[PDB]
Amino acid sequence: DPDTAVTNKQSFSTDVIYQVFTDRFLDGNPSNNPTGAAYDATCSNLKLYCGGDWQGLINKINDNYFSDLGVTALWISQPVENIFATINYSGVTNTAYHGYWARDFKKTNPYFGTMADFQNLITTAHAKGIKIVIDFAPNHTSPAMETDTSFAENGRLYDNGTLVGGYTNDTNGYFHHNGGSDFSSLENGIYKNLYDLADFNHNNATIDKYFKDAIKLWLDMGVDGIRVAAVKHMPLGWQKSWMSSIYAHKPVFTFGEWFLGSAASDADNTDFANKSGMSLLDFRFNSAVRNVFRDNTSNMYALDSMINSTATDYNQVNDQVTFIDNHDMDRFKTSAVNNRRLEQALAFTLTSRGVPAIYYGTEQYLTGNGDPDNRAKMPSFSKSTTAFNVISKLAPLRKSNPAIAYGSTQQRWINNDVYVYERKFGKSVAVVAVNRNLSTSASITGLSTSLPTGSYTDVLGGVLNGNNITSTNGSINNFTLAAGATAVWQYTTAETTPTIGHVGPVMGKPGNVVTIDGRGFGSTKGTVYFGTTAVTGAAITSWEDTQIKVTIPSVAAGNYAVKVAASGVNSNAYNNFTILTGDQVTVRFVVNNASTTLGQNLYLTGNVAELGNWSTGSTAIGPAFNQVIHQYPTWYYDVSVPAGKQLEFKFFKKNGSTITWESGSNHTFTTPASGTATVTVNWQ
Ligand SMILES: [Ca+2]
Ligand SMILES: [Ca+2]
Repeated sequence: DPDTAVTNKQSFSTDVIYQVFTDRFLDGNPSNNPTGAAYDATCSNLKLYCGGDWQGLINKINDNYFSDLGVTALWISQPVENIFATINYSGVTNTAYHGYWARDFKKTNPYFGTMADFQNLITTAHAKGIKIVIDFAPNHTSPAMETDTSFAENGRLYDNGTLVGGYTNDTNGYFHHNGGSDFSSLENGIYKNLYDLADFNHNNATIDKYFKDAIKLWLDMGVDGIRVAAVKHMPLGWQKSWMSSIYAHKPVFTFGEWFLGSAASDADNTDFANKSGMSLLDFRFNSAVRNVFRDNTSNMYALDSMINSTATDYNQVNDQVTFIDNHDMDRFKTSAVNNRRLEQALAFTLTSRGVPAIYYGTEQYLTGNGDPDNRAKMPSFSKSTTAFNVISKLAPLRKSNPAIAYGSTQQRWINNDVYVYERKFGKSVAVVAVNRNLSTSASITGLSTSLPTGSYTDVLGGVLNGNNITSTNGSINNFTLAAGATAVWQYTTAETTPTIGHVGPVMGKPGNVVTIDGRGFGSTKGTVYFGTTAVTGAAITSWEDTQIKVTIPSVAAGNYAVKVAASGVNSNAYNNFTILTGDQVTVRFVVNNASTTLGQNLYLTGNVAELGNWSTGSTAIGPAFNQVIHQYPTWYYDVSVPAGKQLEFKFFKKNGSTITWESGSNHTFTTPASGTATVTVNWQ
């Protein structure tokens, strides 16, 4: 199938995700609405259920609302059965409308519909090329007071009808009982209750196994992408393991939510995105967008920097999901913020790198500062807004022009209020000029692009005051960029040499199937490369110009670079493909008597890639924790590592470049062939 097809569950770079709070869109079925004080017909009260369900989405899918808007994927709230109880938080009754307070991940939220309904939604969506992405928060259950069982549903977790256990009298240790996260450390956040949310203990095998089984179900059903919530509050090791489990079943595009409140880098966030096997929601791109266009707190340079700084940190910057607003913040539009700016931030998002998402209601210029005001009911389904217009023109570009989909970004012109940047992938190009100034226009002179000689038209038709240019070998001729103007000029052509635009997913073990997207691969099956290893014949499950489905060859676990060769002509390399050793399990390492100096730390490293193949580098595990689950001088760390394999490992303290290893013999362990396990040792 072409890389653009809805069939491509491994890549959403060519897509436009429409993020929707199911309950707040369209109540297609009233029969499934909550009874009593959990329900609000007018939806005037947002802490309540308004009625929204899957039929309603089915509906807007059939009358082409989404197809006229050009969004190629729907991101809906978590489908799993939530707590039925109502919770008043000091005078105010709250409901699980958001879908965050789960109790059973193997049943569907009846207020959203049935299993048939869901399967009925998955069908209608693919029928029209709309992918379905869902939320899945494996971090916790519902709010739970341990002293008090009469509060909510005491976080009780079921398993397709059968109850596993609640927060109180949790003899087996499913949840964590460390109190709440005061948010001072990464550890404090991971291992402790988020607010009052019942924290799971993924080290517990039944919980480990449960989630593997649960996601497997939803994937088996048709989901194309999964959005993991609260990833900053669950161990990386456990998630990376959860991931390898998913990629072994039906590899789908997964991303997570690690909150950042600025365009500024955060190692932890970078690291995560890079070592977890999943991507993130580009909160730095979002901030950049907003200071510039919404808040007027930064200028175009700040935007250009964020563009570059992010490309350096993230390994696959194209997988980071972008946005202008979302359920975690004030609606972009406000009385002080004007439309052209909203439309400008859209145009920017829609044409920039990564996977873009649009919070439902944006096209309608919905406003609503804070929670749940940023979760207001869907106000209209008109296709007349200027916002609506801009999306329909700019979104299909992601499917038609691969410079948008997989291309690099480089600035041709810039100044405080003006920005002209260029996307390019192979021979294809796209140029976007932006002028945020609402009162003055700009005389752009000397602009150079890589647009072949021609007379170039504004893809937007001047809706956003775009003009027409003329290129003379890159050389664009002196032109005015009107006030609040924005124009998009592109250039597509056929690719002749193979050129990789994507590899999906980018981590797995030998035996898995990965998707290579690009252009020019040709039709006659060629050969793939994982480093120096040539994959050929029946290993290449599929082959065609824009996509190749290949099998991860049985090579040595490590970081590799994928190269493809269509007619002897090798393409470029998609660096950083992580090849595992095989199936993963999660092992909690505990070392005692590890006394560090001020500013010193402990890392893990062993004889397998998962542990860094004896390195003290970035590839080593750590720094280890020492506060919640175990305290200093006892350190601990959960790590994803090959199952049923004899491991050798040794701890080491680093404090400068100066490393200090454990003495004596390497510690050994034979990992479980499945699930999770603990392994305690003493600092030698
Ligand atoms: Ca309903
Ligand atoms: Ca947690």
